[PDB]
Amino acid sequence: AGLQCDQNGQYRASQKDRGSGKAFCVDGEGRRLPWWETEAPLEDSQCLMMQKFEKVPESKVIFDANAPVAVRSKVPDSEFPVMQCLTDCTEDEACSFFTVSTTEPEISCDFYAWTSDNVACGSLRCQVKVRSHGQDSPAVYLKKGQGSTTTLQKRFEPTGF
Repeated sequence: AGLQCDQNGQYRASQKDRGSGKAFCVDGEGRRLPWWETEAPLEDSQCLMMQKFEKVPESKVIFDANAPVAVRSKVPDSEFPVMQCLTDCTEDEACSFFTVSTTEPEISCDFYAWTSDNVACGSLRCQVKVRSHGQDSPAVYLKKGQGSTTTLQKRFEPTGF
């Protein structure tokens, strides 16, 4: 079905989707990314950062208008409210809760570094409870972590081993 297969037997992490002009950018498997970007330069580097996210959390209960915006809130002063704020937290650590405030007069990118907890837990009977940061038009995104994290005056490095 196309899917723009590069060299080296390797799958490209960006596809100019010719079905309607979209830009879908999955990695080398078949696990979809539920969003849209049509008529925009979404190459590999603009999605290799976008691959480094958990997309939509559990949208069950949003509640607790407390524990405020931890560091900053930059407005999107360009023609892309997501791709401008894409680098703006990933060229930093601790940008865990992240959303574009899509209210009507102005727009701004939200930044929660970290909170106290996001869970109240073979201990399999256990799942995450992240969304407790407001009820409005913005929809939160998650950094997905996995490299060079920091939280509550305690740095962390991927030492491996």
